[PDB]
Amino acid sequence: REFGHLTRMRHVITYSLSPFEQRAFPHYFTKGIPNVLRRTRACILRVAPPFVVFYLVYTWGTQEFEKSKRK
Amino acid sequence: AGGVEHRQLLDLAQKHFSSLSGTYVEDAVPAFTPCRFTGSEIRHRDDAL
Repeated sequence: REFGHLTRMRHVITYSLSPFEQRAFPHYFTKGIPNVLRRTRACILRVAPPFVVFYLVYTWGTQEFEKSKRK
Repeated sequence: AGGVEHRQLLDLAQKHFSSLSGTYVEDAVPAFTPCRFTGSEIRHRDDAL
């Protein structure tokens, strides 16, 4: 797998600019937080509700162990 | 260039190239809008050539 042996492609053009013709940070916090808020609204409905099921077992699991030693 | 007289070429220029106006229309003379260089790249990929 070397570079001129990977695939076969036709009719595609690429334009690129030098690293010395570009400023370092084009859009940092005017575009940064509406892009992160898009990726947070997507994958927090798959990640977070499994971890609140651990929480309700933890808070119930140390409210039975502390009534297991008293009256 | 070649076998030519400069004198003869001048009168031929005088009788034929005289109706050309010498100044411009409204005299809004042109100015050079210069051109700058830019490091960059363009790639056209075509494996059938």
